Amino acid sequence: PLIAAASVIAAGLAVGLASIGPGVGQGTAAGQAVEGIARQPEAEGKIRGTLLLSLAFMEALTIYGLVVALALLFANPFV
Amino acid sequence: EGKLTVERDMIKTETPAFSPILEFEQDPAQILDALLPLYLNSQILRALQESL
Repeated sequence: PLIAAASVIAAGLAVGLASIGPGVGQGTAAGQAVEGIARQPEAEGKIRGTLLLSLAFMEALTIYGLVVALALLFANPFV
Repeated sequence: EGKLTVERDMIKTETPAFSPILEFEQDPAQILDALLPLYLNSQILRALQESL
């Protein structure tokens, strides 16, 4: 049925449109991160502790995206 | 030998060129516009001290 086709193209565009934000996010984050480690390497414990704490939220955004896109592709109520 | 006299010291101050990173909080222009009046004042006070 065409509903499964719509669900598939939906999941495709879903996981595609998901990570443009998170990509540039992790990018500028890590860029300023290493350029700050250049200024002060003696903070790297909580450097990582904050870096990972932001990258965890970005990866949370995009795993939300991917897992929803899979929920469409996998066992789904409307198909 | 015995008298009073002045003897110059042509001391050359070594300069550590830059700090390892050397961030700026200001722009490269504003810092010079705020620094060169300070060196002007220093040179004026030196030209009063050596004149005196």
